[PDB]
Amino acid sequence: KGRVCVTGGTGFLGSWIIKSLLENGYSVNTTIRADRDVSFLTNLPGASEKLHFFNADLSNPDSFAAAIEGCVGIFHTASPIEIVTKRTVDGALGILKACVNSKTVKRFIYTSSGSAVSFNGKDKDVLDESDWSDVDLLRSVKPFGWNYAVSKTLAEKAVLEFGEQNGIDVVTLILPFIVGRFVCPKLPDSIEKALVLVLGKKEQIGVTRFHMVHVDDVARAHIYLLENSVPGGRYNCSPFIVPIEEMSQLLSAKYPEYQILTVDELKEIKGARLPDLNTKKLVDAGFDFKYTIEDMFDDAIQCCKEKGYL
Repeated sequence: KGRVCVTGGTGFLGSWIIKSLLENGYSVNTTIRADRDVSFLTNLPGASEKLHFFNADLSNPDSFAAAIEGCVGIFHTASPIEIVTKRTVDGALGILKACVNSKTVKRFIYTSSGSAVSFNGKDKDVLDESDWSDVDLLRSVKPFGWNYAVSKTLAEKAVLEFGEQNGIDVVTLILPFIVGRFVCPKLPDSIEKALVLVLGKKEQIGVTRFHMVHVDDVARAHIYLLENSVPGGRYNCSPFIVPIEEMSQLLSAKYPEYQILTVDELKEIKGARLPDLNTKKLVDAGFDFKYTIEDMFDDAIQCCKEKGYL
């Protein structure tokens, strides 16, 4: 169905997207972050004939020339981590600049984050694509995770602006906690946090209401937006909003083998109640989510058990 260039190939999301692309008939070009061993990628079905690796540096557009040559799509899932701002903007724009005047790329999809919309200074429990985090507020108030939030906010804004000024069909996906099975060598942070009730202790509880999405639905959304000419722009991809209390009820019933804090034990639990990132825009565009909240937790749990994290 064509060749797609995926950055951050060895990362949790990037590697899953490569797996998905290969399963769906696409060929894949990928750039990765140095740490050695990409066996978990080269062993993926179809990789020995359709997966190709390329050296590149996020800040040098020309270093991406070969990697995007002949590609129908570019999925930019990688990030670098006045000087910090430069590294952030340069890393987000590097491969996008390389895409200028491409004779084949039909869609450039940038991976964003809920951190780019959740720190807006207002107490709104439901957000949409018009909402943005306040960088000035983040830098002055400095809430937990402000550095990452500033990075994501500035990067997404730069991508949208550059795309508009250079006629590139850009789509950005605002992603919440991404959870599911994984093929990468380390336990993804988002999964470790999402499984706090079965993997961690009460002392590790921070977030008490999670916006979430199944990793395979994220891969499916990328392919959908690449194949369907719906409007470019921002799209929340966050079908679930899960209070930790509901999380407890679900996990306690489905996994009685684990010692899980009960709703009663969670009473008056203090923490961050994240906003629901309304995903109506993406659904209105025709995309259909395939997985349920139960599927998401089960895939993550079974994968963790298989790999020794549970």
